[PDB]
Order: sequence, then C-alpha cells, then structure tokens
Amino acid sequence: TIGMIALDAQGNLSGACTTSGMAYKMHGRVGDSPIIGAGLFVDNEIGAATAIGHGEEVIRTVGTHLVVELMNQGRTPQQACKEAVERIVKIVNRRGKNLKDIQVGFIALNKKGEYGAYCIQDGFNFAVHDQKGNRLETPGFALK
Amino acid sequence: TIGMIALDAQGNLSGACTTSGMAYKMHGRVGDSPIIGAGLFVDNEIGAATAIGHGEEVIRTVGTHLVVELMNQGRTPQQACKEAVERIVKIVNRRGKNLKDIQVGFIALNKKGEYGAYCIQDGFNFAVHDQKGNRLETPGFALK
Amino acid sequence: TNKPIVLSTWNFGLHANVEAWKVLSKGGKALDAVEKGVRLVEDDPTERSVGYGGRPDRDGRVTLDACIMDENYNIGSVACMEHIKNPISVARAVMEKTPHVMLVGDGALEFALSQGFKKENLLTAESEKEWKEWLKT
Amino acid sequence: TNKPIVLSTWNFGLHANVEAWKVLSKGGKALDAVEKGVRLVEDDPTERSVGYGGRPDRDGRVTLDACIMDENYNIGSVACMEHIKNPISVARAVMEKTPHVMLVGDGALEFALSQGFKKENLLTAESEKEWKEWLKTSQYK
Repeated sequence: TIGMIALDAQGNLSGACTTSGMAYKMHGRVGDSPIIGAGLFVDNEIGAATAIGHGEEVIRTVGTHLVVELMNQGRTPQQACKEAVERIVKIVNRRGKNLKDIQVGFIALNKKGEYGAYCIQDGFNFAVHDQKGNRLETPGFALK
Repeated sequence: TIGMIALDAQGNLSGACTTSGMAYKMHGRVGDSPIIGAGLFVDNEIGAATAIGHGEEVIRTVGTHLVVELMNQGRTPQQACKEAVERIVKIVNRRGKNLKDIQVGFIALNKKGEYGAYCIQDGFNFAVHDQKGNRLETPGFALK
Repeated sequence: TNKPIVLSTWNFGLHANVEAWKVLSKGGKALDAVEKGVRLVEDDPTERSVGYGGRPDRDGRVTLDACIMDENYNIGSVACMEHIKNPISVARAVMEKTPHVMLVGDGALEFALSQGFKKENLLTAESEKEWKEWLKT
Repeated sequence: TNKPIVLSTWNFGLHANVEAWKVLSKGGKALDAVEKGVRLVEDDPTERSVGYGGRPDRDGRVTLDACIMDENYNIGSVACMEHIKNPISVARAVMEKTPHVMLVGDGALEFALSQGFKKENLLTAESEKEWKEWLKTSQYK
C-alpha cells in the first residue's frame, strides 16, 4: 500500500491510497485502502490522515476518521496520531489479542502544514517533502 | 436498507445493516451499508448508530463513527444525531449542493438504553421496542 | 438503564423489531437479535430495498451489501454479492470464520457457497418487470 | 503555514513524493499531486504491494483497491479491481464522472474500460513464481 496526503500552495488538502492488498488474501478480500475513513480521510477545515498496517484493523477502528476527529477536537497531528493509536491499543486489549500481532499506524497533516505520525509497532517510516526538501522520518511507537 | 441496533439484557450492544442498494445503480456500486463507520458503528463502551439515506453521502461523511464519537464526547443519542446532521448540512453547503437532493439521518443508542434520531429531511420514521412495547417514532429534521 | 431495547430504520422496522424481540426478551444476545431481525426483511420479497425482491442494478443484477458488528469490535461485511438471500449471515460468517472483515463480488459468493448458503434467483417477477419498465424511461 | 507539503507512506514514499512535488512546487493542485505521486508506485513492477507487480490473492489474481479524496469532500473508490494498472485514476473517474463513490469487482473494471483504461496483465513473472512457492508452503488449493 501507498498512502499520500498533501497541502498545496492554495492551502487545500487532498489524498490518495492505492494497494494490491494482503498477499494471498482470500479472493474478494478488501482492506482499508478504498474505504473513506479507514485508509484515508481528508477535511479541508481540519486536516488529513492516511493509514498503514493490517487493513482489517484499520477498518474495525475507522482509523483515519478518528485521527482527523481528534485534530478537530484540537490535537496536533502528532497528538492525534498517538492518541488514535492509544485508543486502538486499548481496543486490542479489550479483544484479548496480542499487540505484537497487530500493526496500525497513521500519518497526518493539518491546515498549518504541521504533520505527525505514530504506530503500534516500530518498523515504519514515512516520507515528508516541504521547502526543506524530501526526507524519510520515523514515528513514535507504542509497543516498547 | 434496514439497519438495526440493540442493547441486550447483559448490557451489550450489537448492530446489523443489509440492503439491495440504490435501484438501477451502476453494476458494482456499493453504498454505506457494508462500510463500518458509515452505515453502522458499535462501541460497547459508548453506543451504536446506524444510517439512513443516500449511501454516497453517508460514506462521504463517515457518519455513524461521527455519531458515536459525539456520544463519547458527552452528547445524548438525540444530541449526537442532530449534531452529526448539522455538520453534514454544513458540508452539503460547502459543496454547493441543494439540501433537497440529499437525505442523511441516523438512529443511535447508548449504553444506558437512551436513544434518538435525526435527519436532514422529513419522511423517515424509526421503530423502537423496549419493555414498554414497540413504537413507530418520527424524529426531527433540519430542512424546514 | 432501559434494556433490553432495539431500534431499526423505516416503517418496516416495526415488524422486524418483533422478530428481534423474540431473542431479546428471552435474555438472548444482541448479535443474534439483530441478525434475526434483519433476516426477516431480507426474506420478504415484497420489501424491495433489502434482500430477496431487491430492485436490481441497471443490468438487472440483484447485488446485496451487508455488515454486522458485535459488542467487542468484531466485524464482517459483504458487498456486491449476488444469489444469496441472507447477506447479513454471510457477513456474520466473514466475521467468525475468516481472517478478513470484508469480501466482495464473486469472492463473497464463493465464500458463501463454501459455508453452505444456497444459490438462489433473487430477481422477482415484480422487480424484473419494473426494471424493464425503467430501461424504457 | 508550511505549504506546500506532502507526506507518504514507506520508503517508496520518498520516490512518490518527488513526483508529487513536480506538481506542488509549480503551484499545482493537491489532488493532481497525490494522483501523480501514487501512480509512480502503481507503475513500478518492483513495488510489489501496489499496482503492477502486486502479490496476488491466493487464487493468483491481482486485485487492486484505491481511493481518493479532494479538498471539498469529493471521493471516489474502487475495490477488488482486476487488470487496470492505475486504480487511483479509476477512483478519480468514479468521483468525477459518476453519481457514485465506490465501485467494486467486475463493475469497477467495466467502468474503467468505459473511460478508456486498458486491460493489462498485472501479474509479473516474479509475483507468479512467489505465488507458486506459497501454494507449496501453505498447501492451499
């Protein structure tokens, strides 16, 4: 999967997600990538988010909608990604599953062009390009 | 489409959504009924909601996830449904569309068994059954 | 707390609720109640926005979408599934019997057959007629 | 306000970002930048989790999912679509050219063909061989 979100010179947001899905899935399986609110969500008054990780888990937690709603409540992008992942870890525990079996993460942008990222597990990186150029950054992660 | 949400004697929530979709849709069209967070959302620590109206517009706004987060933030089920419709009405306006062309509404239940409903347009009723009996109830609507 | 309690959409919710209540009033699970409640409308060929009797797509194909969510974030979903009268129950099978949460199209039907669901013609005479009439307008 | 700015997922995001930045640095629209950006990875057969070169389903079919969302709640999505290398652009077409927001399966492909997209074989030799390898290790039939 690749997810991409941008803020243009007009101050408008957009995003895109595209994937071949989980290798060797059952025929007809759909993950989070084509689901608005799951894989991708964009609200030009607030911010945008896109997801990584096991698709089934992003779908069950409506994850990008959650991230953008937390930004709407006043969280910065980084705070929103973290707090989304923290809610999601609680839900994994409620489920009785092993956190090591579940990866969910988010990248996020607001209307200021502030950005953030957080995941359950270490191992993910994301690329950021602004007027200071293009670079690969690593996010915070909950499972330490 | 029918959506149904229930709170059982143990105090657990569950929900179901099933449709044939929009009549004479393009082959392969999917509306909100199979999309978690759009047509249906259930969180046993908070409440549940299910959606009515044009599928495309429920998808666009991730409406049931919104209604449940509004409950999470302290709104009654009625308050949550109304606030979610009012934010959706603002989005329809931002889009330059005619409100008469768009129906969206929700029904919602919380963990105490409080319930409520609200829609853009009139003409929708919901059914509620509790120990006092089964009732056809008509919620408020924004387009007046 | 006001429990048990069930809510459903539209006027046909009222009779669907009576079916759900047969589970809820005996102390049964919410998940079972909502499945049975909506299956009633799925089964009814006179309710042409759900299940059997569903008005088709523009090519005359009846394609159904459904999802289910329990009390602990378990989910299942089918979309654009043909020939199976009770998509809510296939969705419940996606949730309980696969590592996935959403199947669509021919995959969804394949899975349904593998779980014992029966292939059926869901296009009623009445919906076929109205479809051909729409093709005219 | 720090703009323009683009973020994308994984190391191959760095390469997508370059493409997006060709639009964004010239004052182009975010929607165009994100579509260009992700199409790079769809097009690249060595990127085996997106588009061409994608690892198949257990039956050896490469089925693609994508969605797009602009600055004013316009959305389009395709899911479980075969044979089209650039599902993000089909999604864009669902958004712009239909009264729907999500098409799946054979309907998504039919619509793509109606918009001038061409059927292509998305299964690479490399992906076919690995699939065959998995059929043995998993014993799936």
